Amino acid sequence: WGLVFNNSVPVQNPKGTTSKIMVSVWAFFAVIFLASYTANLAAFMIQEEYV
Amino acid sequence: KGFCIDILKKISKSVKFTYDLYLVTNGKHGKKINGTWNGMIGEVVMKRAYMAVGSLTINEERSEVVDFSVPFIETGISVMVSRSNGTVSPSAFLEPFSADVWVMMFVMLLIVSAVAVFVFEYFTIGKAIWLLWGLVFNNSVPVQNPKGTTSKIMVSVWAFFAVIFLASYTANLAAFMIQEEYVDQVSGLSDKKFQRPNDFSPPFRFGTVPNGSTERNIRNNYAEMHAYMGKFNQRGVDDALLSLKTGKLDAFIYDAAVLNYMAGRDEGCKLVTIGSGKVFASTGYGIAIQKDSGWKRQVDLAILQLFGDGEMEELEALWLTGICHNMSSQLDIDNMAGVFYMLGAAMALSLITFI
Amino acid sequence: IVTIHQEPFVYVKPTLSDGTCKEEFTVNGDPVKKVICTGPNDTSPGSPRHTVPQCCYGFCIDLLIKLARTMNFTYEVHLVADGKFGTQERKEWNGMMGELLSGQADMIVAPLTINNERAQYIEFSKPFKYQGLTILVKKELDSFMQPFQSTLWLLVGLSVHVVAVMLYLLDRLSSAMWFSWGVLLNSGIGEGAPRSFSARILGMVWAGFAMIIVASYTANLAAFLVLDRPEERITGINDPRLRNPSDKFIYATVKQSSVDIYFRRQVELSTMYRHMEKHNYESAAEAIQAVRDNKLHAFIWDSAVLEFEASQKCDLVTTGELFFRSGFGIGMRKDSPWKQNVSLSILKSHENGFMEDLDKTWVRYQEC
Amino acid sequence: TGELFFRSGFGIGMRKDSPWKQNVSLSILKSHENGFMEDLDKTWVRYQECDTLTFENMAGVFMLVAGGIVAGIFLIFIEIAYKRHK
Amino acid sequence: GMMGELLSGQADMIVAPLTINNERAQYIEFSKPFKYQGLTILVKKE
Amino acid sequence: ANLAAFLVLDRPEERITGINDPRLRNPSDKFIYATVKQSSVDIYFRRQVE
Ligand SMILES: CN[C@]1(c2ccccc2Cl)CCCCC1=O
Ligand SMILES: *[C@@H]1O[C@H](CO)[C@@H](O)[C@H](O)[C@H]1NC(C)=O
Ligand SMILES: *[C@@H]1O[C@H](CO)[C@@H](O)[C@H](O)[C@H]1NC(C)=O
Repeated sequence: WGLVFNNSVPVQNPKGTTSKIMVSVWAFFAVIFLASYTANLAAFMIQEEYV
Repeated sequence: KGFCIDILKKISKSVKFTYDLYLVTNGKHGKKINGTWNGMIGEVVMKRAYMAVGSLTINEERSEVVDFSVPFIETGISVMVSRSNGTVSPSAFLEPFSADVWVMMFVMLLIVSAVAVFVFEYFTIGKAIWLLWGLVFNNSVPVQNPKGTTSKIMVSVWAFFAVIFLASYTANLAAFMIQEEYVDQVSGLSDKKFQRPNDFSPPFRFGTVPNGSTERNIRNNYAEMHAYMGKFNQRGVDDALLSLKTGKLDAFIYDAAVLNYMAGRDEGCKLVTIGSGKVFASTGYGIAIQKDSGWKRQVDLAILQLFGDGEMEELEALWLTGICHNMSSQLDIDNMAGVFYMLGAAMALSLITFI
Repeated sequence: IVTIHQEPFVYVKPTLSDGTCKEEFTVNGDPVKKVICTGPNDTSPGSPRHTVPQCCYGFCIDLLIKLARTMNFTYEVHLVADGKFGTQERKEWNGMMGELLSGQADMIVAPLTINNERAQYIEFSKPFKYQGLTILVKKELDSFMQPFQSTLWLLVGLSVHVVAVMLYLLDRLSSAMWFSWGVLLNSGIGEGAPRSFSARILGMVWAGFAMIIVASYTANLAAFLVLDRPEERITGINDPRLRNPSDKFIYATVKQSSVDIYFRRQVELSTMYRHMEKHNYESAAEAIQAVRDNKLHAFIWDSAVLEFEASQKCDLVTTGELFFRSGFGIGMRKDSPWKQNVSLSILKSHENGFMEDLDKTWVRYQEC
Repeated sequence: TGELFFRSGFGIGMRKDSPWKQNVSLSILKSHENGFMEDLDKTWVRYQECDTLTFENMAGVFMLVAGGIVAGIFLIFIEIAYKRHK
Repeated sequence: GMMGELLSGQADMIVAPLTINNERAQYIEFSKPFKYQGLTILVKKE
Repeated sequence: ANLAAFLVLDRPEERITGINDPRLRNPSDKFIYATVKQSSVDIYFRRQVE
């Protein structure tokens, strides 16, 4: 959950260079999802439905 | 029937006379073929028809043989090429707005790094700079240079300010991305590319249609342009528009009114005109009259009276108003080439500094 | 009473073998059973058909029941095989207007537009539902990477690989690539840059690239999302495509209706009708079915039912200015003594909001 | 803003039944033929031409952090004094 | 006004920026136009 | 998102849609007309009763 949101104090649970691929791809997916959510919110903020 | 038919009907209503419209026997418009004109000009100089109505562009050669009338619609020479799809300018790395904001952020980073170094003293400068960069760009977690907690307030508030600045930058970029200027690679006949396509780029065609006043004007103005366009002599109007839509024809250099009408039709969404009001050889479609009996004054006065009233404006709105006139955002590699250029320049600067 | 088979106002439903069918209950409850109507089996599809009694409730049945209760008169609802509304002969009237002229029905309680000729021949009293004419057109979600494409993805991958390998080429290893991959998208590693001679400068340079690229991606996808398709393709009669007929576009309207009278009223609109007089349809249901399959570009001059059809279909959009402002009325014979009574009854019903209640209970039920 | 409801062309008015009307008409047509009027317009209008983030959204945070730096250093000094006197 | 300068006799040409209407063409001819423009309304920017 | 929405709030400049604008066509106390005196504008306005 640390990589999905604003960075916090991390834990060095992985031990080795062969386990960083999973956390790296998870972080990439999380940041892509966060960027998409922010862009969707920005697009919806200018909607004319609100009255 | 048509716009000219409506104009003739209005003239007949204003001035009572008898008319008998006759289709053109040979040719389409005037052309000095071995000293003999053809089309409407050839008919009017032969006393077959005293009045000529149609797409007769007013020029010195035409006015020399047959007198003209007051124009009612402004036309000229225009270019309508839209095959190329140009995205926004690559200003993502450095947009025109907030030009000094980057320098202000840099000097603020330097100031806060100096303050952190000073309070730590009471490799430190490099550590403070790295911490500031990590807090600003949020690319990676920076190493906490300070050891105490009292000084952490300054770094926390600076990181919050950097986050706010980054959010403002993202919002400004999003606001700028919605612009639909669509600056195409079009400059007009004054550009050297259109004047000499062979010298500039062999994959280019003028596409000027011969047998017309515009073709004669282009040939008189520039012989090289006429020679280049002679290899791409299109036939008709609908065929040329279809060729341009399919991409076979590079551009259309016909009349401004015809180009505007074509762009305003169904097959004009991807074939818009130049978009500039000023056009080359700004003239009109004046009625050609021999003026032997002095009847040009009456028709000129009638045209002026019609133009003074709102009938001409509403008629033009009904007829000379196309569709899909003037965000259609598109993505291109040239749009994102700016960040690549900035990265390359930064890498070159870093390599120079290291060496 | 002569009624037209307009589905939004008069639905068509054949009766069972018992001579009557029970209407399904609504949310409010206590449904009103429609009276027996001797309508054509298939509205005479080019061949004669038996006048089998059918149940037709629709929308006008409640209005007719209210009028009958107020005036205390018996009624006999029946349809017409021709199905025409009414127009000039070819010196008489055809369809519902022809039936009224022939004396078959002394009154007509059905959705019918009013024009100059119809108002001259018969009186519509006061309209109950106002509707301005409008056009309907059959209306005709991004990539996972937005501005970047396959070529752009390959280019950015090559660039990031090149900078990653150059990092450890200038530093000197294998850990540099892992560090770059970790710091490309948030995350982070405990090693960091060496910051000996020029590593700090390279790290600072390669720290804002990710923010810039994600901001550009978000901006591009937001711009793509706000690229809404144009709905108002035709701005009523003011649109040049509508004003000037074209071979590609097809204009469809209900035949033998007030549309022909309205078009013939204006001389300047003659080219709008004469050039497009062979594309008319005798029934609105056939035109709706044809336009459902995108065979017809657009439909006009049936707004009071076109809006309901668009709401039910949820696919066809409705645009265009309300150039022709009028309302549906109830028709009576010439010098009919009941005209004043029905006018007073309909005005009283409209005053208390009964028409609004019926609208909100039937038309507003299907919202899409 | 607004559409052009009167497309009027500035003309060269002369005396009634002037014998120089043909010459001036030919000259004004030749002016459009070679683009002299277009050249003059491009020389004049283009030369006399002219045209969101600023310090309002940028200098505010800098001023706030500059003001808060004094409070932070004062708090640090107070904490140091308290620790020394503890 | 200015139109009287081309009829009283103090001048022979009226060469200046002047819109063409249906009244000035009654007796004196303006030949052909050299610059087309459309009448537009201008307001202060917000 | 709210900052982006605020930044794309362009100032409305097309207050008057030409001579066809009902606000400008209909005279009002707040609105004040202006034109060049003794010019073609007066002739054009007085040419038609509209
Ligand atoms: C992670 N960084 C971003 C971010 C996303 C969401 C919230 C805050 C931030 Cl800061 C990524 C999306 C573009 C803007 C940006 O800086
Ligand atoms: C113009 O048309 C005439 C006949 O209409 C034809 O003989 C002549 O070759 C044409 N000229 C060009 C340049 O196409
Ligand atoms: C650019 O425009 C052309 C024609 O206007 C079109 O064929 C092409 O798909 C467009 N490209 C993009 C990326 O929108």
